Amino acid sequence: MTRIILPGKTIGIIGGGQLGRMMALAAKEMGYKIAVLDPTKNSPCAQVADIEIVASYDDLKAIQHLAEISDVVTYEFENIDYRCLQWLEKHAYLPQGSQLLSKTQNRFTEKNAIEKAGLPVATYRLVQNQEQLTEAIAELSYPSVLKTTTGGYDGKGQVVLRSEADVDEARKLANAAECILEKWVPFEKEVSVIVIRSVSGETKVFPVAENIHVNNILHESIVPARITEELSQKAIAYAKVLADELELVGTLAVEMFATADGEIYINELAPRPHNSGHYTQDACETSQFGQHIRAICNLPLGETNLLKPVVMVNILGEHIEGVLRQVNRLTGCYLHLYGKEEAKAQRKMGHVNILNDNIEVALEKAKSLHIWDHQEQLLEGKR
Amino acid sequence: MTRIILPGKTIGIIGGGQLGRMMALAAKEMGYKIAVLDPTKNSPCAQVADIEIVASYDDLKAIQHLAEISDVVTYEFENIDYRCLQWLEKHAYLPQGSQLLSKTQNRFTEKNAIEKAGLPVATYRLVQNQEQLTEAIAELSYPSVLKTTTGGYDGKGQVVLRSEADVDEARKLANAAECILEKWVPFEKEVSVIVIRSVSGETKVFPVAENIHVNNILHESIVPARITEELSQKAIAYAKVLADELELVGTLAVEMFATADGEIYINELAPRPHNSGHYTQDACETSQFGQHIRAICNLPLGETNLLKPVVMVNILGEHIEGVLRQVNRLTGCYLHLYGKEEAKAQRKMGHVNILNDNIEVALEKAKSLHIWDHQEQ
Ligand SMILES: Nc1ncnc2c1ncn2[C@@H]1O[C@H](COP(=O)(O)OP(=O)(O)O)[C@@H](O)[C@H]1O
Ligand SMILES: Nc1ncnc2c1ncn2[C@@H]1O[C@H](COP(=O)(O)OP(=O)(O)O)[C@@H](O)[C@H]1O
Ligand SMILES: Nc1cncn1[C@@H]1O[C@H](COP(=O)(O)O)[C@@H](O)[C@H]1O
Ligand SMILES: Nc1cncn1[C@@H]1O[C@H](COP(=O)(O)O)[C@@H](O)[C@H]1O
Ligand SMILES: [Mg+2]
Ligand SMILES: [Mg+2]
Repeated sequence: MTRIILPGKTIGIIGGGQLGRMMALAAKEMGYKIAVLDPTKNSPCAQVADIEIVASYDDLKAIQHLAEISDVVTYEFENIDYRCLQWLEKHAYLPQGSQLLSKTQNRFTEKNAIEKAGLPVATYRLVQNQEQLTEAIAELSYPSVLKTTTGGYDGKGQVVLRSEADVDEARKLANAAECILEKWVPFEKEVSVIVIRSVSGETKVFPVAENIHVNNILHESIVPARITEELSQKAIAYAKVLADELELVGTLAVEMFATADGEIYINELAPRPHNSGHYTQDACETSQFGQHIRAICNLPLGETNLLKPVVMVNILGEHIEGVLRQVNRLTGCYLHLYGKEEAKAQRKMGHVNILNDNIEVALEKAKSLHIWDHQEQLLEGKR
Repeated sequence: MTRIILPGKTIGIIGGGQLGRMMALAAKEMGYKIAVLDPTKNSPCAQVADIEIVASYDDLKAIQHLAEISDVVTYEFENIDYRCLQWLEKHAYLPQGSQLLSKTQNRFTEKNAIEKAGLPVATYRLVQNQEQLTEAIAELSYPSVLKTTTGGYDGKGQVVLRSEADVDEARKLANAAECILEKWVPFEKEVSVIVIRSVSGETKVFPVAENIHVNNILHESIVPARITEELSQKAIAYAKVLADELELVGTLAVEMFATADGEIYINELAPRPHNSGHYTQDACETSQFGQHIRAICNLPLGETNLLKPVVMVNILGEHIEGVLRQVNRLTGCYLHLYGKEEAKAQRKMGHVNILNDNIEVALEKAKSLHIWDHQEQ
């Protein structure tokens, strides 16, 4: 309510990946102490934490131990089960609560909640068996997209249905998992907005980012998004309605499709700092992580003004040697590396924020470094 | 020379105070590891370091152990025995070198480096005994200031001589330590410029800050400095010349006196990030701390554009209670606290950067919080 977590207190983080690490580094500038729970020793967050607890996420004893030594608890890992979430809510201080998190773990549930909040989404149907798939294909026609409702840390369970010739692969997906069938949205841009809401109801919204995915992994975020002033205003208003309606405490990332015609469809929500918000570390007055900490500790929120245009580029395992090799060429670039021990080809290892007065020059900078030639080549065929 | 210390390597820091802490936080965002040597456990910097070495600064064994685990070494306070820095220069990797520190560690030898580069200083005389003090006073007249050549602590530091009646206070200081007597500079404003130069010779300068001291402790830094454009250009030019002539690697803070006739006297040099540079964490494209790491590791330097006007306000021991009690009123304020355990009245505990499109609105916010009532005379 009016409850404040003062500097000097301990912030407990569930999950020790890069999101937890950047939260921690933000909290440390303000003099907070950090405890982290992660299943692997020497996690990115653990490298900046005062206290490390190595345990499984579903281990209630370990969760209780984190809670016991923390003045406030937050998470970067979303898939926390109901028994741990309830324990934390009632026996520790978890200002984000569990309601929003319970709405966002299932695609169908999420879409229902978005519509209940008064916002538009692609027309969708629940698919729990072959018969519901057949009906959904009838009602939505082609083209359409069948996705799993839960899990998939990459986007593994997705089948795009362009013709009757696609039905058989969709049936295979519907066999392995509860699914959702969505109308295919013709759109020009994928954009996202990070919205922040504090314990006391104060809200701030970041600018709209334009997001470029390659292999279903975020490649670039571009701010300002290359859209009309009217599309931006709409994306921002939608994000605000969601934060109000969902009674957000903490950070909410809202991912959207923007059509040439100026309509927005909400694609998905993440109740946490998000990859499409990393630009904020170097280009805005407050980062999504500093905002996250203020929101849960109930400090006044910072400003979210864009101070300079930016292009964020992800560094995957496949890019790390190229980055190190090209280090002398990183003028106008702000490098972030997460300290991950084991590199893997599509593992997120870091990101680089390219700040420039002109967005097209920053984009040209990423191309001229030649680190992401693979991504740039995959970006054709285009449309 | 073209040598590069890559992200992933370990940076060793001598000293575990707030400057080292903020270096470390900057370094970790790029994926560096951090070793720190400090005599007291759980120092501000150790709370963020991967490796902590608790030992004295003169403990050569521990210094050896610092070098061993580090791919590059830097320091975060000046009162290191320049002899320890000479061991690291020859047997480890200390791109900043020992010579720049030795020159700026002594107010007298510092004057000489400034004069060599051709810039104005207050006319000065070395004072080693009462006879020399008498001759210096006769030569330089009133008003004048007596300063110890070395040391940045203790209950002495300096004596301002307005008239003959201040002399007895000066005689006491003159007996305690080696001093210089300097002509009093009539200045409109104190300003500072932080200049950065990498191992490869790339040079960046930050915007000129106007600094306001109370009890000879920095209270506020104001950026942009409320000075004319020509004065700003001169400050910047003077800092570049200094970095050039001193063969600077790393960070250099240059403190200056801006006079009514538009002249600049160099007051003091610091071969490290400086309190008057903390504004850069929130108002510049790159902080003095990110620039420092980039300089010594030989990465390209970041840009130093002022992205928004700012007033940095110091948080001393006397203020910490007020800050924590007033946290709910810090809209538009960016708070930095260093993790120091013991508040002492005039100990630097943290700082707050107040960002606002209007410098006077930032300044007014500082007053309206009422935390610094002591300072606002
Ligand atoms: N209804 C739809 N219409 C058009 N394109 C879609 C639709 N659903 C998904 N996509 C495309 O597929 C990509 C992945 O879908 P998404 O729902 O974001 O799953 P994930 O969270 O696994 O990435 C999106 O970035 C978008 O390009
Ligand atoms: N020659 C001088 N003329 C006028 N004021 C001075 C002079 N020297 C120092 N001061 C004032 O006293 C303050 C402290 O002096 P300084 O030499 O910076 O000592 P310290 O390095 O211990 O702070 C300065 O910030 C300035 O305001
Ligand atoms: N991307 C994402 C979605 N939800 C969490 N993450 C971040 O990705 C890390 C997982 O990365 P890895 O699989 O490389 O350990 C998590 O800990 C968290 O920071
Ligand atoms: N202010 C200053 C001038 N030179 C170094 N410092 C910083 O102040 C710390 C010492 O402060 P304290 O004496 O409060 O511990 C040092 O380690 C360094 O970071
Ligand atoms: Mg997606
Ligand atoms: Mg000084």
